[PDB]
Amino acid sequence: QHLICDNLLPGRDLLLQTRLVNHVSSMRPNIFLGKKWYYELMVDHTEPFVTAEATHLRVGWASTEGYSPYPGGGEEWGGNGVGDDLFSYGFDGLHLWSGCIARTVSSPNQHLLRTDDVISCCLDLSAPSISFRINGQPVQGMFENFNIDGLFFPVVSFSAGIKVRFLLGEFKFLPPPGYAPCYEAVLPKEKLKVEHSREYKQERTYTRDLLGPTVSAFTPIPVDTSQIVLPPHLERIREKLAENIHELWVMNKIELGWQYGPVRDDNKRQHPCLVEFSKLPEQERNYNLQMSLETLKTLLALGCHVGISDEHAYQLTSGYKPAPMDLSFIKLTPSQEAMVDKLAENAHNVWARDRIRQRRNPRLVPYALLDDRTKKSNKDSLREAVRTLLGYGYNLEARFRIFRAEKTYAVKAGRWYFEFEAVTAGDMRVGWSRPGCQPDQELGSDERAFAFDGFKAQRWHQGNEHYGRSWQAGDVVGCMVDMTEHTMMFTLNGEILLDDSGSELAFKDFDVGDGFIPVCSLGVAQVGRMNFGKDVSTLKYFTICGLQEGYEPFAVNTNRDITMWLSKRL
Amino acid sequence: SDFHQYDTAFDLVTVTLGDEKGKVHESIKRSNYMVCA
Amino acid sequence: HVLWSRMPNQFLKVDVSRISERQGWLVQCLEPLQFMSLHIPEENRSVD
Amino acid sequence: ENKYMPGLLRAGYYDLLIDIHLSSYATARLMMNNEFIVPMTEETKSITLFPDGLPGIGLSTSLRPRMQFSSPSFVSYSPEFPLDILKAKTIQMLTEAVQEGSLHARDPVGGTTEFLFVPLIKLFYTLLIMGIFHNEDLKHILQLIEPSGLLQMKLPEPVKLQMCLLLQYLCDCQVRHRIEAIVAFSDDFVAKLQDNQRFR
Repeated sequence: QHLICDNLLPGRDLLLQTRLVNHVSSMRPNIFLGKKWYYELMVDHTEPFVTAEATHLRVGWASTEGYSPYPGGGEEWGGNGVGDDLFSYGFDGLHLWSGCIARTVSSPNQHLLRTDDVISCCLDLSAPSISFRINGQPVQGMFENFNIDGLFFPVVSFSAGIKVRFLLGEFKFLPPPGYAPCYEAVLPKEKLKVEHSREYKQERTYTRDLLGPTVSAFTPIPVDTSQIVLPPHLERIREKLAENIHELWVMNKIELGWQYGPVRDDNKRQHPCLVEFSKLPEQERNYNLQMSLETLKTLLALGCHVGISDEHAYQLTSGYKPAPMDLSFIKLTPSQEAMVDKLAENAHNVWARDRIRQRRNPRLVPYALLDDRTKKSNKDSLREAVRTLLGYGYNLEARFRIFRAEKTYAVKAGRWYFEFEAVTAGDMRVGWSRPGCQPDQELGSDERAFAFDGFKAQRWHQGNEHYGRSWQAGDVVGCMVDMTEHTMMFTLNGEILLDDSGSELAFKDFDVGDGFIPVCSLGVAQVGRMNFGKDVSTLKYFTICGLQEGYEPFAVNTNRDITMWLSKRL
Repeated sequence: SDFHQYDTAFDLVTVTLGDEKGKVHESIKRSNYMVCA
Repeated sequence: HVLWSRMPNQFLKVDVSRISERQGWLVQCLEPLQFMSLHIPEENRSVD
Repeated sequence: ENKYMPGLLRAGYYDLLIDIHLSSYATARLMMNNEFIVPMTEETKSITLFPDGLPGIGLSTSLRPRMQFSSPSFVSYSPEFPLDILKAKTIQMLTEAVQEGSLHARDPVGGTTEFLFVPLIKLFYTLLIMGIFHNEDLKHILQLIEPSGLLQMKLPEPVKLQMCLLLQYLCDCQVRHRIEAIVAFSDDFVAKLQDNQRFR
C-alpha cells in the first residue's frame, strides 16, 4: 500500500486529479472598441478570502471571435487570462496572465487587490500597447505583438462578495496615456447595458432562458469614383443636371435670408456662389459641376444604368431666380432612394478619409455608424439630386446552438410532455431525440432526431418535411411523445398541429430505442425558454391539452432542475 | 492545449517586462502556435 | 485528436448574481460558489 | 453537498471521507462496543435504568477509546478534518434525503435511490458509531426515523441493508445503557452486601 502510492500518486499525472475552484463570473460593458483607448476601475469590496482560496479579480481585454467564457470550462481550472485573446491583470502580487501564464512583472506597490485601489487601463488601435496602472502608477509595460480581429472590450472577471466600479465617463481619476475615454464609443445608436459575457444562459423569472451564440478596424473608406468613364452622350445631361443642381442649391440658401456677396462670409449673409451657373467660373461653379459628374460616376460605380430613357426637362430671391421643374411630385423608386443614401455614404466617407490627415474631429467615423442627424444633410443633398434624374426621366436600377436535456432523463415509457415558450424568432428547431445525436452535426439533420424548426414551420427527421405553422413571438410550442403507440404530437399554444398528410400526429411510427431526450436549437441570435415542469401551474397549455390526453410533465418526477447540455462554440 | 481557432489560416504573442521604466526588459516568449509550409 | 467544432457541455446549474449601474457603473457579484472540477492531466484541460 | 454529482462518484467520495478520516477510529470502536469495561465512578453510579425506553440517552460511560487526530502535515497519526462542520451537514443531508424521499421524488441525487440513500447512511452510520451527535442531535434523528419518517418508506435492497446495520448500533445503544445501569445497581448493592459480608 505504500508501494502503490509512490509509483503512482506523487507523479500526479496518470490519474484524474481534482480541486475545487470558485465559480468564475465573467462580464462585459456592451461596448466594442476597435483609436487609442482608455478606461478606469475602482475597487469597493474584495473579501480576498471567503473560501480556502485567494478570490480572483482579473482585469484585461478580449476579442469577439475568441474568448467564449464558459464558466471554468476551458483550460486549467478555467477563468480569466486563459485565452490567447485574454490579457488579464490584477491579483495578490498584481502581475498578469497571457494564456493563463502567471508571469511576474513587478510594480511600485506590489499590493494586493484591496478595497482602495484604482485600476487604470489602456489599449491602442493597430499598436498592441496594453499596460495597466494601480492608482495611476506604472506597472512596467508588458504586452506586445497581438493580433486584432473583431473589436476588443473590457472584461473584468471575479468571484467573491464583491462590488467594484468601472469609471467610464462619471470618472474619478484619469491620466492621458494613449488616449480616448471609453464613453466615446457609447455614441452610435446603442445605450450601455453591462452583461454576463457571451452567455449560453440567462436567469429569468419563469426559469432560465437560452441565448446563443452571437453576431460580431472601423476605418472609413469610400469607393473610387474618378476611374469611371462618362460618355459624351451623358456629359450634356450631367451638365443639365449640374445646371439644375447649382440653382436649387442657390434656392436652398436664400430661404434663410442669404444674398450674393464677394466676401465669403456666413455671419454677414453674403455668399459668392449664388450668382448663375454660367457667371461663376469653372472653379467657383465646379462646387456644383464636378459633384454632379462624380455622382453619375458613383451611379456607374454601384452597377447602375444612368442613361437616356426619357427626354430631359415660386419665391423670388435676391440675386438669381430661375424655375427648373416640379421635382418632388415624381416618386423615386426604392432603388433610387437607396442610391441617395449611397451618394450620402460615398461622399461623406471621402471627407472622413480626407480628415484622416487632420485633434480628431467628432465626425471621423463611417457614414453608417454616426448619428442620424448628420445623416439628414447628406441624404437631402442626394434625395433631391435623385429627383433631378427621375424629374428629367432617367431611371436608376440597382454557427448554431444545440440544446438537449439530461441523459438520465432520456425517458422511455409513457405519454410525456414538455413545452417550448418561444421569445425571438429564427432558426428554432424544437423536439425530441435519442441520445445518439451528434451535436457536432446540425440539429435534426439525421435519423435519430425528431425536431421541428418552429418559425419556417418545417419539421426534421432526416431533413425537410413541412408541417404545422410558424410561431409568433410569445407562442408555446409543446412536444408530446407517446412511447406506446410510437407517435409524437405537436401543438402551438395548446392547438394541435395537423399534418400536411392530414392528421394530428406529427412524427409517427418510430421505434423506442435508448430513450428520448428533449431537444431545442438556436440560430444566430435567437432567444427561447424550455420549462420542464417544476412549477406545474406555469405549464401554460398543458392544462388544455395534456391533462385531458394523459401526458406527463418532467418535474412531477423530480425535485431538482434538469441540467441540460449545449455544444460549445469553443 | 489552449487553441480554439477553427479557421483555415495563419492566426494566433509576446510579453515584455519592465525595470520600473523598462529600457530593455523585452524578450520573454512567442508561442500561442507554430506554422511551417 | 482533432479539434472538432463542438461537443456537449453543461448548463452549470448555478453561476452568477451580477449587478451593474449607469452613473458610475457600480459592478457587483455577491455569492461565493464553487466547482466540483477536475483536470485530465495528459491532454491537459479542465472539466467539472 | 453536490446533487448533480453522478451516482458512482457519490458513493466514492463518501467512502473516502470514511476511509481517509473516519474509518480507523470507527473500526476502533467497533471492537470495543462489545467489551463494556466501565469504571465505578459517580456518573457510572447514577444511571437511572429508565425513562421515569430511549436509546440515545447519553450518560456515556464505559471507555470506548478516544480518537486522536493528527493534522495533515509533511514535517515527519490519524488525519484530521472538521468533525463538527461535518456533523451538522449530515443532519442537513439526511433531512435533504428523507424529506425528498418521503415526498417521493424520482430525481434522486445519484440517479438511483441507491446512491441517494446508501452512501449517506453509511456516512451517517460511521459517524454514528464514533460517539458524535451529542444527544439532542440523535433525538432529532429519532424524530426523523421513529417518529416518537425514513423507516416508514419503501427502500430498495442494499438501502434497507444499510438501514439494518444502522439499526443495529441503535439496539447496541440500548444494550450499553442497560449495562451501565446494572453496574449502577451493583455498586449500590455490593456496598450493602459487604456489610452483610462482615456481621461475623
